[PDB]
Amino acid sequence: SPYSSDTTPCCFAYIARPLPRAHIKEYFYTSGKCSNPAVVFVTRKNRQVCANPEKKWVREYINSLEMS
Amino acid sequence: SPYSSDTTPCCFAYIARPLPRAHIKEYFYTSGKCSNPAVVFVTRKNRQVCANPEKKWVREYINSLEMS
Repeated sequence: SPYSSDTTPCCFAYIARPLPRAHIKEYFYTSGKCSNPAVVFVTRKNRQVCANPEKKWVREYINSLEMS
Repeated sequence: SPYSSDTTPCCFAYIARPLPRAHIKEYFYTSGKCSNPAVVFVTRKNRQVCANPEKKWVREYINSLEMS
């Protein structure tokens, strides 16, 4: 899927609270080019919830999460 | 849908060519907060195809398009 002139799945603001990996289901790091890099924890509802790339606990949940 | 810490449907680069309103089906202006405002013509395939907000012909297709 060559990205040229289309949409770009990214995040805007990061959640102000370490989403418990238990309530989260996964995480999707932004495409990597939208002035807002991060990791979108796709929780139970799986709403693409952002969580900030450098929020420390964020990476603690990324690795703790298993690529399903 | 209160947008706080989640994804943000936006566009990255604008298509370098006035998408013929005939091949387009609609257009979705970015959420309005991602350093990349524009109008993403959702054409036949409806891939969210950006087209730049100030590309002139872009607005000529936005109004020419009927909100279906």
